[PDB]
Amino acid sequence: GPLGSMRLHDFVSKTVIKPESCVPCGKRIKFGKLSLKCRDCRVVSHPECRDRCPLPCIPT
Ligand SMILES: [Zn+2]
Ligand SMILES: [Zn+2]
Repeated sequence: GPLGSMRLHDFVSKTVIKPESCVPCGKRIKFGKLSLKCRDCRVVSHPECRDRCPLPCIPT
């Protein structure tokens, strides 16, 4: 089977300043903690929950 690809997120490191909820695990990302936020969509997550973020990335 040949190689097809899926749109991945473009994660940038952002410090949590507002109330945030991790998309994969549903839990809150606490103040001052590092979070991964997609440049293209609304997806935000814990650094450790990164691989479980819903695919493909659909820019918002
Ligand atoms: Zn995305
Ligand atoms: Zn999480």
